[PDB]
Amino acid sequence: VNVPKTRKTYCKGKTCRKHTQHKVTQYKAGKASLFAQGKRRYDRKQSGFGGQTKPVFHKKAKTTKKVVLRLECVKCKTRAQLTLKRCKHFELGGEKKQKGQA
Amino acid sequence: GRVIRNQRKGAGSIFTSHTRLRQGAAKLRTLDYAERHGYIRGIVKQIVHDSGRGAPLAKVVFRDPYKYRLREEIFIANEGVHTGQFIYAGKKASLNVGNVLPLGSVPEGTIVSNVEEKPGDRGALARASGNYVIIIGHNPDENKTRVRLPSGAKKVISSDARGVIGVIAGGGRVDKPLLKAGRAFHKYRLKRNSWPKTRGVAMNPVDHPHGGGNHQHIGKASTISRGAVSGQKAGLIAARRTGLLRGSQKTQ
Amino acid sequence: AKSKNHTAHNQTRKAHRNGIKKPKTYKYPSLKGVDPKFRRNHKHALHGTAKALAAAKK
RNA sequence: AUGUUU
RNA sequence: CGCGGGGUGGAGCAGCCCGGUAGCUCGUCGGGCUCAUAACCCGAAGGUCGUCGGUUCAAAUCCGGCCCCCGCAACCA
RNA sequence: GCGGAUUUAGCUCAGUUGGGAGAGCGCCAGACUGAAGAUCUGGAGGUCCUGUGUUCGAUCCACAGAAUUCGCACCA
RNA sequence: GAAGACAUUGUCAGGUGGGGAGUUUGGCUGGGGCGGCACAUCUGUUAAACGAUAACGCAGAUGUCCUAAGGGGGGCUCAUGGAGAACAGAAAUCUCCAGUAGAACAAAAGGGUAAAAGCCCCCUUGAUUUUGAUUUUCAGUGUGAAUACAAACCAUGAAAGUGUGGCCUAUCGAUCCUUUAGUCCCUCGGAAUUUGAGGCUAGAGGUGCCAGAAAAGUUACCACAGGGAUAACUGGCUUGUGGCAGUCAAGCGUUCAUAGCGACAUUGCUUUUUGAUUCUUCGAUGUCGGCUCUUCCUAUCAUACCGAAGCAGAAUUCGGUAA
RNA sequence: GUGAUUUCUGCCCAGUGCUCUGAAUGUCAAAGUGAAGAAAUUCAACCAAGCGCGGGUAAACGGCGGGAGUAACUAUGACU
RNA sequence: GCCCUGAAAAUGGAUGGCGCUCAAGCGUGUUACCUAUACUCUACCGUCAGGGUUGAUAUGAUGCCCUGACGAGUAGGCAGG
RNA sequence: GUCGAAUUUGGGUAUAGGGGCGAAAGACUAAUCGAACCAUCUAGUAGCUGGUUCCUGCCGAAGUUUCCCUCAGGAUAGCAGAAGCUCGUAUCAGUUUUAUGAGGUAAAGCGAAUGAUUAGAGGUUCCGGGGUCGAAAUGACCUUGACCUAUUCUCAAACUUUAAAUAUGUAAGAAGUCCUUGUUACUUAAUUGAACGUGGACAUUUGAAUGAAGAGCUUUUAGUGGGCCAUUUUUGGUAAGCAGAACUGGCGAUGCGGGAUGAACCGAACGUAGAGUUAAGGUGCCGGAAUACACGCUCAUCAGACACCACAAAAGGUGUUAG
RNA sequence: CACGGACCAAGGAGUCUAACGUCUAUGCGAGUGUUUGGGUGUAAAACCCAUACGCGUAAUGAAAGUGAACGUAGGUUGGGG
Ligand SMILES: [K+]
Ligand SMILES: [K+]
Ligand SMILES: [K+]
Ligand SMILES: [K+]
Ligand SMILES: [K+]
Ligand SMILES: [K+]
Ligand SMILES: [K+]
Ligand SMILES: [K+]
Ligand SMILES: [Mg+2]
Ligand SMILES: [Mg+2]
Ligand SMILES: [Mg+2]
Ligand SMILES: [Mg+2]
Ligand SMILES: [Mg+2]
Ligand SMILES: [Mg+2]
Ligand SMILES: [Mg+2]
Ligand SMILES: [Mg+2]
Ligand SMILES: [Mg+2]
Ligand SMILES: [Mg+2]
Ligand SMILES: [Mg+2]
Ligand SMILES: [Mg+2]
Ligand SMILES: [Mg+2]
Ligand SMILES: [Mg+2]
Ligand SMILES: [Mg+2]
Ligand SMILES: [Mg+2]
Ligand SMILES: [Mg+2]
Ligand SMILES: [Mg+2]
Ligand SMILES: [Mg+2]
Ligand SMILES: [Mg+2]
Ligand SMILES: [Mg+2]
Ligand SMILES: [Mg+2]
Ligand SMILES: [Mg+2]
Ligand SMILES: [Mg+2]
Ligand SMILES: [Mg+2]
Ligand SMILES: [Mg+2]
Ligand SMILES: [Mg+2]
Ligand SMILES: [Mg+2]
Ligand SMILES: [Mg+2]
Ligand SMILES: [Mg+2]
Ligand SMILES: [Mg+2]
Ligand SMILES: [Mg+2]
Ligand SMILES: [Mg+2]
Ligand SMILES: [Mg+2]
Ligand SMILES: [Mg+2]
Ligand SMILES: [Mg+2]
Ligand SMILES: [Mg+2]
Ligand SMILES: [Mg+2]
Ligand SMILES: [Mg+2]
Ligand SMILES: [Mg+2]
Ligand SMILES: [Mg+2]
Ligand SMILES: [Mg+2]
Ligand SMILES: [Mg+2]
Ligand SMILES: [Mg+2]
Ligand SMILES: [Mg+2]
Ligand SMILES: [Mg+2]
Ligand SMILES: [Mg+2]
Ligand SMILES: [Mg+2]
Ligand SMILES: [Mg+2]
Ligand SMILES: [Mg+2]
Ligand SMILES: [Mg+2]
Ligand SMILES: [Mg+2]
Ligand SMILES: [Mg+2]
Ligand SMILES: [Zn+2]
Repeated sequence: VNVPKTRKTYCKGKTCRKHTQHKVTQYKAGKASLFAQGKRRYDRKQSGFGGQTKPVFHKKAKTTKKVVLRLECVKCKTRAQLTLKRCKHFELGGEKKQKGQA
Repeated sequence: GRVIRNQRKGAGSIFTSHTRLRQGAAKLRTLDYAERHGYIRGIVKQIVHDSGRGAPLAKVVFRDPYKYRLREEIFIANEGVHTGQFIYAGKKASLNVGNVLPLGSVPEGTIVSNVEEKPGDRGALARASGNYVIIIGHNPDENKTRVRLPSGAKKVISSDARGVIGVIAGGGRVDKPLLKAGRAFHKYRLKRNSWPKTRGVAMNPVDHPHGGGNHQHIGKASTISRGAVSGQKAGLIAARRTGLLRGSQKTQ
Repeated sequence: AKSKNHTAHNQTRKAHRNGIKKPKTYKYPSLKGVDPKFRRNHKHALHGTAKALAAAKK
């Protein structure tokens, strides 16, 4: 799919609360941090003897991930998240469809 | 899931050496003042068979320099050594067959046997029948003697280490075919319980890595890593190469 | 071993043993899905009606 | 340096 | 996910290691030498450097995303 | 019988994204030779395995077959 | 004597390590395995005109695709056929006429649609925010999908209106954990500030066995609980297949259908074939073949007596009574 | 491992093993080092063996092709 | 229509058997008759329901009495013994 | 088989269970070996098999929905019992009638759409054209078509204009109807409308039939979650006492009379007895009941003799009977 | 022609406990529970008892926290008595 940027859409920033311009980027998960309580608990459980102590997922079935748009209001910097349907190719750039061309 | 035969050998229950009929450990004299500074003369009283050993042993009687008595020593007889022969052992003994000399005191090219790896160890190298060590040179500074071992390996030994001039008697022994399972039986009856050998491929998988299968076959490479563990080291351990050897040996 | 997959056999008999009961209609039915604007105005209309009827009971 | 048959 | 390395004429490589600039061999074609062939000799044609963007008085080169190949290492929904 | 594959000028084959039926070995013709072989040029050669449908057309997008083959067909 | 702050030894860390330890190694299934997915789903039919409705039924389809192929508005009308114009024919571009949709609407099928839902153009982000209600699946739980409102902010149009993704029916995902966004709100419990961490609300990283364990084989050395809920034997149903027998009569039989045969068709019988099924037997009906022995059936090879012949004799063939 | 004697033991190191090389060489743990921070900590560089890179090895495990045209009858192909 | 040919299987056997021929067979019609734990009436047992009766000698008011209807049963539930 | 050396054998000794030992069979290791024996953990766990102990009375099932690593199990809903509770002018209903909807199956249709499908006819030579001329053009014909026109024979689960029967939604009143006018922040141009109201009027039939051991309500729990059979509709299969669905009735869970016999068929469902009458089925004898009555048909050297049901077909016969 | 049962006697299988749901009976009732313990005793009994504690009388929110009358504790409809 092809999604444009700058997204005139609703903002909840408590200052706009209205339709404003939103820059669009693709959400990225972010590095899993140590000292998060689940990671601390998992490391403590994995220490010592006993082997792997929690499931490790193997039976993968999805061939796509759900694209998430991080939408940033250009005036108040408030961010919103929009989920798109599953797609195999996602582009943020332009090159819109041109009709009647050879 | 069963302990294999080469693992069971280490416990030494039925795999110990059959030493009842043996004449005693074959050793040079204790390296003492007489051998360190001059020489000592002994007499070959008997040349006797040693059970489990191809080479004959020589009983050499010396005089105890510190107490009035005789000290019998069990040397490995070199070829040409005879009863009633005077054996001379020490730094100042002559270059004659049967004499025990420090490796540094012999010229290059000398053929010695029962050679000590370290001075005073009373003999470690070239002890089997027909085997011998070749002196190939000396390093008088930081005194060392270069020798060639029966395996062809070059070794640097202390020049104070002793050896018996000549070749170990009983050579040519392995040239005669045993010709008989009975002769192999009587050979190993007086050495150890290492015969006969069942092929691991003729066993079941529980007994050996080579066991099992609807045909007798190894199934995986018989060359086994040096870092493998006990129960895995069956076959050709840490083999550099395999197959029929063609060409010349002594890689350098 | 395969087995039966589905049947509605005996289901009507089971349902009619305790009978099919009509759903007990009530007057003043619930206003659950009623238009919330109408409900909001209805609350104020009923409040005003109650206050008028209370004040007019002299 | 090479170049096949009659 | 991480760290790296590689993509250059039809084919195999250099030039990249800091911009002075696209080259070497095989291959193709034309001619020459030979009675003829190969070698040989003289020419011509062949990529503009994996795709875009970025920094440069004038970048294949330096930088950032992306496509493909390989090695190692990592794995709680 | 199931799971697969391939079917293109006489032979081996490349097509293929809704390009366009083409290349070598064959054959023919002309070169060269005294004449052959070898080479070097030019040409023809299919109604793309058959029949029916969907596309603007179609090996190629696209249905029912046909032919050639590979693997499996086991526990009593 | 050698050796020397190196070996060794202790701890941690990386590699190696079926030598060994523990465990696992789906389900449906006309037995199981192989195959397939009927396992989560959608269209038409089966399906018997409310709804619901099964089979490894039938014909197919889904894990995508689309910043437009979403939304609004305007203008226009499509497939096809006929008649016309240089190159240009049978397909190019131009013109008219007819044209109820025979086109197109992303995909499978069904439905729907003509001043439109189709084609072209213009503007846009309603594919937005908040949390409820409702329909299908249904336990009236979840998830997915969808419907109608409310409270905002927008888009479009002159406007009425329309828009909370795709004209509708499929196109998808719990707990825990991680991560992001928001509220800049609560807590870190002796009191504070700043980092950090934990909370609340909303998403994402996924379980396709799709209400969602983390999982390779082999056993002809085998074990246990069971199962006739289930295969391998007989028996029972059936008789596709096998075997056997009829009816017609185009033809063969030199002529001549029927001496003997007999096509194209069609009606049967039998359970000595092999299938189909799984009703009996898995706390056990001894599982091939041969040997031996008795009896039974007749669809009769021979023998008895006969009828018929393409029966001169002989031999033979067809048939009847006959086991 | 094979299994008296006799006669031999052919080709293949691509795959899986085994083995030899080693600071030219990518990846690479703990400890240690540097930077930032108020610190927890984060990042970076360095980074042993191993793997990778290069070589050897089959009396190691093992493996060791297909199609069609062609010879004064047919046939088969020495041949290509 | 009935009958016959078509019409062949294995232990000896089956309109149930015997047997039956203007049937004791087939088609049809009319009566009479036989008998279920079914129907009708009555009696008794129990269950359920609706009632009457503390006005005493009435010591059994969960008692006594009146009326009507009902009674199959695995798994299972409850009650009285 | 072997019998003078890998010989046989006593005693001593060593090797002990994931261990030993094995000239190798997974062999032997005290009748125990693909991991000995003994005791304990241990009454190990078992969705699996077996059993589960007195009587009577009343009520009385399910093999179905959804979910599950689920398919021999469970949860869930349903069926059932018990306890009851609130009332009982009464409430409702596996039913009809009236009024009003919905459906796309049976049937029907194809000179109606789609898809099939048989044949002839007439127009298309500008029909696609070919043969043959035409010196050649389709120009003259012969004519194979390919269309068009009007006909014609036969069809559709995934075709249809039409369209049943059965089944199915709703309504048949006091929670109704009618008249006047109060509230609102909704809505309207507007007391305009919407909803909820105050007040007033209408009881014999308060607005069809029939019935009503009453209606309504609540809690909590058992078992069940293998089903099978019959008529009818119906899918796969040649078919099946096969396999899978729909409605109902049954068997399971059910005795009794009949079908000789039999889970399902017919009749009828059951406290203990008496009497009468019957059902289905029977009345020669077995065997209770007419060798009854009446009209005909049949002679079988395999007659025939009551549905389910225990079989028979095509084709034939101056047998006989009636047309 | 599925399994157990040759016979008989005796034994022989839904128990108790901790914590609970519904229902019922009893006591008290916005309170309730004496029995941890103490006092007492005819001594494991019976009798008596303080302070606590549990549950209930308040909920809601993750939490900080806040915390239940406009009204005759409301209006309308039905409602036994
Ligand atoms: K652990
Ligand atoms: K093996
Ligand atoms: K291992
Ligand atoms: K296993
Ligand atoms: K048959
Ligand atoms: K069995
Ligand atoms: K190799
Ligand atoms: K190799
Ligand atoms: Mg720790
Ligand atoms: Mg650790
Ligand atoms: Mg050997
Ligand atoms: Mg051996
Ligand atoms: Mg063996
Ligand atoms: Mg092993
Ligand atoms: Mg191995
Ligand atoms: Mg074997
Ligand atoms: Mg079932
Ligand atoms: Mg010549
Ligand atoms: Mg293991
Ligand atoms: Mg299975
Ligand atoms: Mg329906
Ligand atoms: Mg429009
Ligand atoms: Mg869905
Ligand atoms: Mg709107
Ligand atoms: Mg998710
Ligand atoms: Mg979290
Ligand atoms: Mg603290
Ligand atoms: Mg599931
Ligand atoms: Mg069975
Ligand atoms: Mg047949
Ligand atoms: Mg038996
Ligand atoms: Mg028997
Ligand atoms: Mg016969
Ligand atoms: Mg041999
Ligand atoms: Mg070889
Ligand atoms: Mg480190
Ligand atoms: Mg290294
Ligand atoms: Mg007959
Ligand atoms: Mg009779
Ligand atoms: Mg009669
Ligand atoms: Mg009676
Ligand atoms: Mg009473
Ligand atoms: Mg009863
Ligand atoms: Mg074996
Ligand atoms: Mg027990
Ligand atoms: Mg009952
Ligand atoms: Mg699961
Ligand atoms: Mg069972
Ligand atoms: Mg339909
Ligand atoms: Mg029809
Ligand atoms: Mg069950
Ligand atoms: Mg069955
Ligand atoms: Mg049962
Ligand atoms: Mg019955
Ligand atoms: Mg009968
Ligand atoms: Mg009688
Ligand atoms: Mg007939
Ligand atoms: Mg039987
Ligand atoms: Mg049993
Ligand atoms: Mg028994
Ligand atoms: Mg007893
Ligand atoms: Zn904003």
